Amino acid sequence: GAMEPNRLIVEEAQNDDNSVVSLSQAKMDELQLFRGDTVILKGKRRKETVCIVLSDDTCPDEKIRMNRVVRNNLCVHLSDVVSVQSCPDVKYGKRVRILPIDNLFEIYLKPYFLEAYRPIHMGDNFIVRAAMRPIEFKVVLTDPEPYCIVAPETVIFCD
Amino acid sequence: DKILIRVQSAEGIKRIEISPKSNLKHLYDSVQNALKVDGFGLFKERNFLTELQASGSQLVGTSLRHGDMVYLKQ
Repeated sequence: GAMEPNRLIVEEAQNDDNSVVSLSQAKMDELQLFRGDTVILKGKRRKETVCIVLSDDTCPDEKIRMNRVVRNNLCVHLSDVVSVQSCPDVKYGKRVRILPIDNLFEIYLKPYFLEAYRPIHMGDNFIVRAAMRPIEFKVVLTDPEPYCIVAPETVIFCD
Repeated sequence: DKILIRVQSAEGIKRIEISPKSNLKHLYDSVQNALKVDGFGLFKERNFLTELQASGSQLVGTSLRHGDMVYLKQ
């Protein structure tokens, strides 16, 4: 593995959730991360994104499991290396602007976010698989910046 | 000796290190000193049903374990 405890080798997620990263409990014990912690991840090209960390009983200690959405936000591939750190200041979003890349609230964004307390980071792309067609969105703006929780009080501007 | 209690608020997740043999009031006092808040309650769940009582003498360690998260309601 990495010679630094908080650098982990990227592996495919078992749980397809854009908001989640999984570590072994032993790694979490080592880094003092806890179930449901918001974490800041750092990949290539100076990219960062925020996820929720959960234990995974089959994840090798030196590996981190995340889906393609998260990998893409970090500009890494499977078997690349990312760092993970607790991120204590992910405030509840007041207002965020989220736009489709290349109805939207009702069909895609609302059910995606509803009661899920997802962290999002400005510059994030994410895919929502709903109705009859998948749609990829970009996080254009958050208030506060540069990341926040999409909470029940949050207002989404998507048009 | 000390354990970690995580406090979720709209400002984020604040880590509180506290002796499990301390009382719940001390937890409340600790949170007050660490945060810019007015009248708040601390709850066991995000939906705010089970309120933690501002003690003294219900011990931190009887209701909470190392790494537990509680939820702040203003």
